[PDB]
Amino acid sequence: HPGFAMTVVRTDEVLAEHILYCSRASTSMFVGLPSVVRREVRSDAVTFEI
Amino acid sequence: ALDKSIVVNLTSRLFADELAALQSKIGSVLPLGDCHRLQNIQALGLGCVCSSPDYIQIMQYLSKCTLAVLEEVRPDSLRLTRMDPSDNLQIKNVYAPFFQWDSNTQLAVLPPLFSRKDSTIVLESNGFDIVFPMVVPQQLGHAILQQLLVYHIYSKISAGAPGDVNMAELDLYTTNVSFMGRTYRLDVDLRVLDDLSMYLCILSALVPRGCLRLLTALVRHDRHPLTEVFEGVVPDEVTRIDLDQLSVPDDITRMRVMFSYLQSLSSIFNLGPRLHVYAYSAETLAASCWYSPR
Amino acid sequence: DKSIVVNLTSRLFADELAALQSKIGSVLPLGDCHRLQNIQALGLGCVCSRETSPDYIQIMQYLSKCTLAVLEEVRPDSLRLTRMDPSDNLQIKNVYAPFFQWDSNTQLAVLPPLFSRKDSTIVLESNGFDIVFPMVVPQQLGHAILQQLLVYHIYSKISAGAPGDVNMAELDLYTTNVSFMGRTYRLDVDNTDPRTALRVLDDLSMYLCILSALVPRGCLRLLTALVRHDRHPLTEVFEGVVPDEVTRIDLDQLSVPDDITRMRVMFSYLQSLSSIFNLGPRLHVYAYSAETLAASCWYSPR
Amino acid sequence: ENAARLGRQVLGLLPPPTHRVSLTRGPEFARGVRDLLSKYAASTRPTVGSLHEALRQAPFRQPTYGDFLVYSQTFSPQEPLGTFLFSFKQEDNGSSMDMLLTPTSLFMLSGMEAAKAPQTHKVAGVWYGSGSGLADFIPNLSELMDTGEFHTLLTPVGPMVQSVHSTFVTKVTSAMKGVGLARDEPRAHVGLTLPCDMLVDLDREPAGLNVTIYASLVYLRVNQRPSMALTFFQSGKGFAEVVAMIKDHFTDVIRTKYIQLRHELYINRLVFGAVCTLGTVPFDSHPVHQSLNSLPVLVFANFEAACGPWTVFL
Amino acid sequence: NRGLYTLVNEYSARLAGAPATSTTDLQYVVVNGTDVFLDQPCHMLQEAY
Repeated sequence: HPGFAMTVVRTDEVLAEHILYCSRASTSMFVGLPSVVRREVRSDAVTFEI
Repeated sequence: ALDKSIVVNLTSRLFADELAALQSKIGSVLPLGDCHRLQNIQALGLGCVCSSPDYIQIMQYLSKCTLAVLEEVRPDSLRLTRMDPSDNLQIKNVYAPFFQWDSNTQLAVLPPLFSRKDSTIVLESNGFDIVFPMVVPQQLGHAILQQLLVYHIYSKISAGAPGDVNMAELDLYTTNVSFMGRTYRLDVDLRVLDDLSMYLCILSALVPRGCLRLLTALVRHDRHPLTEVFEGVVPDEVTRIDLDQLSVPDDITRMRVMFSYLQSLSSIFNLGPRLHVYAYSAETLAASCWYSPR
Repeated sequence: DKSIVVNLTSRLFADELAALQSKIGSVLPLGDCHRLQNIQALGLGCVCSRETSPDYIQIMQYLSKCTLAVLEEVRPDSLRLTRMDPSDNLQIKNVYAPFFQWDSNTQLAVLPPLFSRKDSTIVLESNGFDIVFPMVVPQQLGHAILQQLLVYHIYSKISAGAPGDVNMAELDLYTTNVSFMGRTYRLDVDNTDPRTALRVLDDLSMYLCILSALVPRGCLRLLTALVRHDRHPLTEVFEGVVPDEVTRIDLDQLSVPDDITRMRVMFSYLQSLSSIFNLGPRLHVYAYSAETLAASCWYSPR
Repeated sequence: ENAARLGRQVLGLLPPPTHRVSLTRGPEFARGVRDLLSKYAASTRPTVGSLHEALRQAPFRQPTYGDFLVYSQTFSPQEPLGTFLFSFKQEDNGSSMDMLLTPTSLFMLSGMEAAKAPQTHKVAGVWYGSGSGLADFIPNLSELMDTGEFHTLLTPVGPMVQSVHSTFVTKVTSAMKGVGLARDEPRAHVGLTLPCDMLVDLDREPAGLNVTIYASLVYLRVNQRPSMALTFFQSGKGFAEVVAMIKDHFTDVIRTKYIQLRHELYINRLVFGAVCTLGTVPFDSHPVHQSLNSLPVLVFANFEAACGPWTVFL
Repeated sequence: NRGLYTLVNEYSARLAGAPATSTTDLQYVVVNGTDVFLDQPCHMLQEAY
């Protein structure tokens, strides 16, 4: 025994399954309209992003 | 025709001080992690590698990266523009310290090696510090480095033995840079260049053995005729090396080590994330160009 | 549209159709950028023959001339390939046989078959020709083989000239094996034609003795202050025994304005060594999918 | 009847027509801006027909022209349309006018021999008197050939496109990127023109969509005084081979230089040459030999121009 | 140190100072927080069990 003690600290994880309550009419949502604009043009594919 | 607009959202609004520092650098080439358009703040700048810096790990990163230019800074977010090969853009000269670009030059994109006030902008609204690269013309971009590579070597000899280096002779020929008829006094207080000076000096002793060992093996009737001419440029003392004092398994590992510091030191100065300016206005600072990788 | 249709002027069998079926989606170099093409242009082994000695420099030196094309379709009468424009976004599939893991933002380059010719050479006996495939490799091994292949042609010339010079057992393990992370690979260099691999070496000896004539002395004097004082992780090739020639140049004193003119001139001959360590064309990958082995890169030759 | 089937495959594969908006009349400006906005708004929606209209677009690119403003004493009025251009930017504080160095003008600044280039000295003896007005602006044609910094100052630009030559000041337009077309509306392929005296052609060899054109600027010393030399090369062999082919061309120059500099040999003297990359030529386009008052001048079709940095070779 | 109605607002939103990674071998520190679903209550209370 050398002349010093020590404290030892860890961290440990848990896969927890959760329950979310959320009351009525808490949030107001606004939804726009989608639009299609292409952004990669190749010899094989012409991609898009909506 | 095609979309190039990388909208960088922010989880929180910018400060009133932090917004106006980014308003200045509204034309600025930035490295950027991926090419798609919805990204976070952690993807832009050299802060992924530089936020204790190293030289070659940033210089090799600037070739493999996707470069982009600022266009708009709103409070809650940013907006960029992706820079394609052979793609005309419009860059503003904004980089501190100021170097006075010129038209019909070849601007190269270098890593920053000056202080943390000129290089980066410290944001504390989000916990990230974006880092701007060093966009300097190519001929000045190497004279700004081959003189500070001289300063970083002689400041290590005078640390080990101070009687060999003259400080007054040192900062009279290194801190001044003459290009385009103008003198730029640089700012030096260098842990950036501690990768080159250990690669360029570890190559400094393998070359006098390496050019005699490669000439004694390549002697024959079918010798290329120009090597007869450069058989005299090699000095007197280099042609007195006994190659028998090292073993045959040691002379293999002083070539394979040597050839890797020949190429990997040659590659980072022949890197090509450069861009050709064809118009520049000295008082508006706005410059048109086209990008050209490698 | 761009495509290349290649005739098979005789026929082909059912074994070599299954051999060309496994080699689909692989980049081969072919001769001319015509829509119509015969079998004689598609082989990389039109120069790499069996009865003659190969020339791995000249084979690789042939590879930066050609146009490069990706196979799509194998038919018993034809081979329909798609080509690669010199500034073009395209797709390349990791078929190639020594499996090296790629990722996005890597740096590819095309190399000759340098580990197994017999894997790359499949012979088409119905037409009297064999079609030979290159291998696309990231440049960390693209350069490192060319570093190793030139070290072989230095020391094989010494051992074939006089066997008392070089011990043979240390010659085989060091000059043939390519050091890579985790694995060491054996090159297929046993019976070659080194006559164009020496002209490359006859071009090093012009650049290299210039670099020995104008070494800046401040970098020499930093070695003598580092090889015997400190133990740095990459100077450990140099032990406490410094090379004696380095100390024999220490006889002059330091001079800053005479080493600026040496640092500058040595700088512009380091930029010249990218004419002697050249790979072929380059393929800047910007996206990769590891479960399909499909990279999407940007072709730019030279 | 079968030609009427081909009349549909043509008219369905054409690019869409460029919109013409009249800015002179009033009610024809309303009908032209509206058909931009009613037709772009159907190239954004996520249905199938709106995605059908976004696939017909044909993005052909246009070159980037430079506007240069030259003295007429340093640029001859007799220059073939398609002559290559080198800029020169030694000093900046003036910033009034620009120097453009055609290869028949840079032949006089070097002072190289008329037996190496036999025909182009006589033409450079009639377009310029004694090379004075070209060299009145550079006080360092003896100190940039010693210290080896002449190639660091030239930036290649591209061929001539348009030159409105006046008595005192000549206004020159070049083409830096892309295929060099005349900017004016009858667009003609102004290809790059070189004299046959300067160009040295290098070449079973494969050919791609490419044969490049390189510019080598070689330092030497004639009559024990510094005097450079410039040649043009043309081969599709890749950069590793051409550097090996240029050194074969200059074996007799490297030998006869270092004999003259055997005793005194300063460190600034060692730099020898530099190779640029001027642009590409597509294979299947052979150059046409052409004579101009007589000067044998090649002309290239579809020379699309690029630009590379100067890399020292020796 | 701020008042506890600006800490309850900031509790679930901001991911705290340098937590560990998940499904690795040696418990590295997280970066870029892409799909990182972490709750560390010992960073607010400043205690260990």
